This record gives sequence, structure tokens and C-alpha cells, in this order.
Amino acid sequence: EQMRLPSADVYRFAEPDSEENIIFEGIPIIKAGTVIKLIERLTYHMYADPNFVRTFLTTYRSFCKPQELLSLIIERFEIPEPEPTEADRIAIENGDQPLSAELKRFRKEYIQPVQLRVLNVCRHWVEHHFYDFERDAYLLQRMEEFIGTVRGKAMKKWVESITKIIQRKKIARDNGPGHNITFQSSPPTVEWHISRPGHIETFDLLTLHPIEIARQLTLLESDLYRAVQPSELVGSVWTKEDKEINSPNLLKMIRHTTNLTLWFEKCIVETENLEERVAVVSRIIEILQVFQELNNFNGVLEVVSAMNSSPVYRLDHTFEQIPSRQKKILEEAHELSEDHYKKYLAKLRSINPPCVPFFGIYLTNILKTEEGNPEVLKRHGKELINFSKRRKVAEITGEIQQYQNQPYCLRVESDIKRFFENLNPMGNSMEKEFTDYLFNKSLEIEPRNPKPLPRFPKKYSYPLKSPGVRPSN
Ligand SMILES: Cc1c([C@@H](C)Nc2nc3c(c(=O)n2C2CC4(COC4)C2)CNCC3)cccc1C(F)(F)F
Repeated sequence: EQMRLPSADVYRFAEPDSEENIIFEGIPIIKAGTVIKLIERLTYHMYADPNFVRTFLTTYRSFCKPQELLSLIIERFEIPEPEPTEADRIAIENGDQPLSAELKRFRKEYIQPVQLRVLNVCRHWVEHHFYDFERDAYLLQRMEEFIGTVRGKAMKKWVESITKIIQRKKIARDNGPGHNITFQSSPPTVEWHISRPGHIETFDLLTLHPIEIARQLTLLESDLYRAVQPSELVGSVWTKEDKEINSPNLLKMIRHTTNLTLWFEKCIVETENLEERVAVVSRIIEILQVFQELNNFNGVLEVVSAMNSSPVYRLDHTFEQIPSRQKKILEEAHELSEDHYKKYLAKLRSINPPCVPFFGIYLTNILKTEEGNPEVLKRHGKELINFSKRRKVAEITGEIQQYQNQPYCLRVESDIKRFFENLNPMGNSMEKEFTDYLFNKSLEIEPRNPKPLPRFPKKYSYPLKSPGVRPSN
């Protein structure tokens, strides 16, 4: 009795499971499938599958376009009803209403179930991935068209649910971001050093207070971390040609990291006087120290990256003068990264909020997953989409997400914020050219051992003494 399901002449989502169309790894977990089998199982009539819905909608762009998805789920929804029996045909021939017994049960046990799973996909799509519709107005047109042409008593509650979500997201992106954290305790006083409040023209590494540099960079990096959406990381989309559209928050995070790291390097090697340069390196290790007190691991490893860089790491005469206890701070920070990040991961998972995780490790691990797993599995001459590959990426993005909920009890200083948002150490140079300049500047200020060490004039007119990293109170 196969003929209860609709035929392949009329419906593409009812062909049998085979080893040529679906591989699996309780609700079953799919390893690989054709897109039709993935859509079918996304909307399967016998059970709901919230883990697969979530993971599919996070990752589908690596195997299917949004417009193709919408077409496929609409096609999924439009199930053909079976032909009436000879007796039902006789009934309507006689002028009567037919009994319709199988038609009624097929509606109950197939059509309605599938259709409510399609509307659930729509709801999850608009609720958690509204960006696809912000990025494509015609996709939003199609969605609203499809949703307003869904008729029926059982469907209309969903149509409401979806329409109301679509209203909220349109209203929210019209309004923009707002202030949505009341401080749950009193934040500490903003710290100031040489630069006076408002006097932004004097803002620099040594002239702002090291505590406040570290706090304001932590607030900034916290917001950047929190703004990354999972799909920005799937498929390596931030390395592809449409990176600026598909990965905006991700690329903001990456470019911030690049600009802060290179700015630290620039501050160091452009201070040619040894003693001033020691005070600069020492101030950066103080900022590191405050990053670690805040559990901004992102900022700790940006300082580490700068201290391990080509231009900076070779500056033996500078590091000789750094106090032993600041050397120990810097050594411990480096040891976070050793052995595949062992101590980092242990500390991450044991602290209480708030923190900023190191973002670079997630990129590294996602790239390894992307490069170490095939896009397709071949079975019997057919290519199936490797869905396990996407699930493994989605699980890494879910680790990201678990820490995106950790606001700091720190007050924003708008001008210091803007100073760090507007860091541009490279200028109009390309990265490679800029880092070649940095390395050449390093060789100038501390030549390779056979050549002697010149002295260089001082460049800072204010005192080099730090105020330290203990706050007021
Ligand atoms: C501690 C320190 C650093 C840290 C960030 N780098 C560092 N530290 C350590 C290890 C290591 O391999 N590295 C560098 C060497 C590389 C490979 O080429 C760079 C990673 C190994 N285990 C013990 C700690 C940088 C500059 C000046 C110092 C200071 F002056 F304090 F000693």
C-alpha cells in the first residue's frame, strides 16, 4: 500500500529513502542528504525536529541559496491530494457529497503535519535569521506573499505568529539599537591620567589611563563579540567575495583585532628612544594585566600577538629592562596558548561572567573543520551534501553563542571608545607593506648584534611614569 504517499509525477518529497539519497549517523541524525531529502526531513510529518531546524537554518547557505530554500519549502507545502475512490467518484456523479475516507485521513496524517512544519521553519527563519530578508527585499516579498495566501483554521494562528515577528523585526531595524542595560551594581569611576576629559587630541597610549584603555577596549570587544551571528562563520563566507554582506560583524571583529595588534606594534617600534620604548612596552603589559583581571581573553592574546610579532619580539634591549614581574605576567599570558590552548580553555570554562573569549581560536577551528571535511559524500555515483560537516561547524558557533550574554559593569567613555574604534595604524598602506615597515623600523632602533646600538632622541614631553593599575578607592 505505497500509494498513500503522492507520486513522483506530482511531488518530489515522497520518494523512498535510499543509500543513494540519505545517510544517517530516538530522532535520527542525518549525516548527508540530497537537498530534497534534507528539506523533507526538515519538515518531516512523523516528529518535530528542533535541533535539525536550528542547525539547518544556521548552515543552509553553504549548500542552498535563500531564494532556492523558499522555493523548496513552498513546493514542500503544496502537497497533491489523492484522487477520490470509484465510490466517491460515483457519489459526486450522483450529485452527492463523497465519503472521502482516505482523503480525510491523508489530510490529517500527512498534509496538515507537513504544512505546520513548513510554517515552523518559516517562523524560525524570520525569528532567528531575519537578516536574510533584510539583505533581500524580494525574498521578504515572497515570504509575505506565501504567508498571506496560506488559508485555513489550523494555519491562521501560525500566519499570525509569523506576521507579528516580521512586524517586530521591521520595526526594530527601523528604530535601530538602543540602551538596554541598567547597571545592576555601581560601575567604577572612569580613570584619567595625563589626557584631560574631552581633550581627545591628546589621547594616546601613554596619556590615557591604562585601566581605562583596558576597560574601554573590553567594552568595545565585548560588543563586537556579541554582535557575531553564526551564519557569518559557516562555509568560510568571510573569506569569499560576498564577505562584506555575509560576514559584517565577523569582519568588524577581525579588523579590530588586526588594527589593535598593529597599533601596539606601531607604538613600540616608532618610539625609537630605548627608555621611552621600555615605558611603552611596560604600559602595554599593564593593559594586558587589566585585560586578565577583566577576563578579556581576547585582549590578552592581542597583546601576546603583538609581543610575539616579528618587529617586537626581537627587541632584546627593550625587554631586558622590563621588570621581572611584568615578564612573568607576559609569560603566563603566552602559556594560555600553549599545547593547543589547554590552559586558556580550562580557565574559560571555569570563570564566572563577564568575559570576552578569544575569538581567533574559533576561526582557526572552523577553518580546520571546513578544510578537513568534504563538501559532498559520494554514494553509488550520487553526491549528497555533507550535513555532518555543517553540524560540526554549527556546534562551534554554539560555543561562541554561550558567552554572548555577558555585559560588563563598566561605564562607556564615548570619546575613548571612538578613539579605539577609529584606530588606523596602517593608514592607506596595505598590511604586508605596513608590517615590512614595522620590521624595518625594528632593525633601525635595535640593529642586529654586530652593529652597535645608536641612541635616539626622546619624543614624549610628558612624564613616562605610569599611574599603575590599581583603581581609585
Ligand atoms: C614572555 C615574553 C613574550 C611571550 C609573549 N612569548 C613567549 N613566551 C613563552 C614562550 C614562547 O615561546 N614565547 C614566544 C617565543 C615565540 C616564538 O617566536 C616568538 C613565542 C614559551 N614558554 C614560556 C613563555 C614575548 C616577548 C617578550 C617576553 C618576555 F620579555 F617577557 F620574556
